[PDB]
Amino acid sequence: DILLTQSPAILSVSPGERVSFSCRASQSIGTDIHWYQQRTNGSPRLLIKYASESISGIPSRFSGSGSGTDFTLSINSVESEDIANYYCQQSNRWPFTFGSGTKLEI
Amino acid sequence: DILLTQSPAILSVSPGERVSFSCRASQSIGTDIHWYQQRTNGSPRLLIKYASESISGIPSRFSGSGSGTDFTLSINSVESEDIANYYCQQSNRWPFTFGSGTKLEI
Amino acid sequence: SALHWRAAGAATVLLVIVLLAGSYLAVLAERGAPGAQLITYPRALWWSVETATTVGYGDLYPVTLWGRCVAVVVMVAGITSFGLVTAALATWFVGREQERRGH
Amino acid sequence: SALHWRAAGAATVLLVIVLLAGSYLAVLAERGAPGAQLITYPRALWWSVETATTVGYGDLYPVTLWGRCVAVVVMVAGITSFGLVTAALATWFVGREQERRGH
Amino acid sequence: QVQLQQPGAELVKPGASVKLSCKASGYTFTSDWIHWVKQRPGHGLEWIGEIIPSYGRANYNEKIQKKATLTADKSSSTAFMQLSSLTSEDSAVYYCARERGDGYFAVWGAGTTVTVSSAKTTPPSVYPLAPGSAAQTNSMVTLGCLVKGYFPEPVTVTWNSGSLSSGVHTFPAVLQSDLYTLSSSVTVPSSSWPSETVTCNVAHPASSTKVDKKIVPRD
Ligand SMILES: CCCCCCCCCCCC(=O)OC[C@H](CO)OC(=O)CCCCCCCC
Ligand SMILES: CCCCCCCCCCCC(=O)OC[C@H](CO)OC(=O)CCCCCCCC
Ligand SMILES: CCCC[N+](CCCC)(CCCC)CCCC
Ligand SMILES: CCCCCCCCCO
Ligand SMILES: CCCCCCCCCO
Repeated sequence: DILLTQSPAILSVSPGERVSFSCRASQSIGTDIHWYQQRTNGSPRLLIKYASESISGIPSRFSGSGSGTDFTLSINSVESEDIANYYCQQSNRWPFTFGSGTKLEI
Repeated sequence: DILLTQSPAILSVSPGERVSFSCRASQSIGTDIHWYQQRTNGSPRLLIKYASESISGIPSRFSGSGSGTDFTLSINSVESEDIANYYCQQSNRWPFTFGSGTKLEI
Repeated sequence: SALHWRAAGAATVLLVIVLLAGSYLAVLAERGAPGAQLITYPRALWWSVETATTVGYGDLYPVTLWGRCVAVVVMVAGITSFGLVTAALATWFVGREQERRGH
Repeated sequence: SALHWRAAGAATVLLVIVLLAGSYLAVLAERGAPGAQLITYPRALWWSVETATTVGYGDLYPVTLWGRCVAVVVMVAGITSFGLVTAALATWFVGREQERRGH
Repeated sequence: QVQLQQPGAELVKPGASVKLSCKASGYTFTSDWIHWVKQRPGHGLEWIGEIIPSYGRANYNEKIQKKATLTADKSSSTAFMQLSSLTSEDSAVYYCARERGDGYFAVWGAGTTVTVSSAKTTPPSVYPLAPGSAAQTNSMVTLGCLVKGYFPEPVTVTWNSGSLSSGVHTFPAVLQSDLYTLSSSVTVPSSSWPSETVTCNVAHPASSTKVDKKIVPRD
């Protein structure tokens, strides 16, 4: 089963800064990584699919990059509404898996 | 030759707890890992084959999971009769090999 | 419309069919097997294509019994379909060579 | 019953044979060679199939001299058997095209 | 419209079992897989298993004890997950999600809050919270409403039937003697209150109750 490591579980940035979330896979998984945002008491919401593909209805602020084992979810110019938990998920091999998540803090 | 590492050589758990045995392979071996139970002065007995396949006549308590290099043998709700040595074995490449084993202690 | 040309077409239609059914069945067969990669439709369709043509790069392949069975049908349908086209071309060449022989 | 159709059948029977014997012989040849993966029957049968069809994904292959020799027979039996079916289909198309030619 | 509909809550006695549902809408292809994900309070997302309705085949996270059994009703586009013989470790929010067979969860349900306990369901008492007579106000005023003594747990508090979203925040509940209690706060310009009505809506899924409470100035 593929292990997904989300580094600092917590990330602190100042309003407007560019912030980057990290997701590392225990083995090479191409570009089969997806990102979700979960606000307090809300359900997960897809933000980026396949490492860097934009999703309709998501602020252009959000983007993703990487391939292989290292992935990054970036938010250019953070703002209050982005305060939440961020998770990555892989679909390269079977047991689809989730990372432990990273909380954004402003 | 494939090296099989069985982490804590000894595992202590309270009656009824769920316990997990670890088996790590020096290289990726798919699902070609098998588990055996050996009680004091008894001969080995197959418990799980191919990482997670049930064997006829084995308490539903036992299950396995993993693939690649990380494998787990789990016993849901430990009990006295489970006190024994647990070994993993690989059949992916040639010199079939055994792990050093993990002793269960209640 | 000659049989060989009709056969070519039919062979091509049935092959596109096998490819689609095969893609669907492979995913259905592989999900559940740890370590499996032939688990999403888009790439499974790609896998089925590279299997039917025998190119088999190795980027994807089934690891379960049922997946492999599905794989066998796809291989056979592809090898056989393309061979059918080859035989249709041979018939076309022979027929014209007889004409050119004024036979 | 025409020769080409009888030949197709026979070719198919002999091929299923080569596949089975090949699977058995590969394991017998590979066990003993460190690092070898073509060492259990179930997957060897899968290996033999993907070899006879020429798909050869690369998930399995022999590394010993005898294994490779076994592999050669399987490749040849597969390529040749499928080619035989192709030739049977060509004969069937030609025969009917002559009829349609009222020849 | 909401693509996946899940019940807000389910109370279950240890040892007993419940069957969660997930009704779906929007486009439905034979290639759709319905997934179920478990989230314990504080923890992250855990994959439980999946099912492809068009065939009924189901796979489970073999990494964990199999508590679930997935089934689906093709005719009413509803997926079911039966959890059996539960313990407090099974208490959590259970989500369902739809995957078009291409690896990612395009859409999630609101999730069903499952609480394993011997206690009994108890709807909450909603009291208003208006300032006292000697409290001076600024360009803004702060009102609220106390939701006290309820079981299982989710309670969804809205203001003015959801039309009043800004200046609002509901506090996490606290558990004491088998009953939860929390308060929700709302803040509107001081000129607009009494004049314009301000009401808090409290829906308690486990007891099928939904109550209102207008916040008027104290006598
Ligand atoms: C000696 C001659 C060869 C005999 C081989 C043994 C019989 C074949 C399969 C037994 C299945 C088994 O117990 O295993 C399923 C497996 C089991 O979990 O892995 C598998 O993935 C094996 C798949 C083999 C596919 C072969 C396709 C051939 C057209
Ligand atoms: C220049 C032309 C090519 C000549 C190559 C040399 C002769 C061939 C084999 C010698 C064996 C040897 O000493 O080695 C066996 C090996 C030895 O341990 O590895 C092997 O695995 C080599 C296998 C080669 C299989 C070839 C099958 C062809 C149908
Ligand atoms: C001698 C190798 C022959 C490989 N073939 C034909 C050439 C393809 C470029 C692959 C057909 C793929 C449809 C036939 C394989 C027959 C098993
Ligand atoms: C030729 C038979 C179809 C291929 C096997 C499908 C198995 C589906 C269930 O797992
Ligand atoms: C064609 C000859 C059979 C293949 C070689 C088998 C070798 C068996 C002993 O190791």
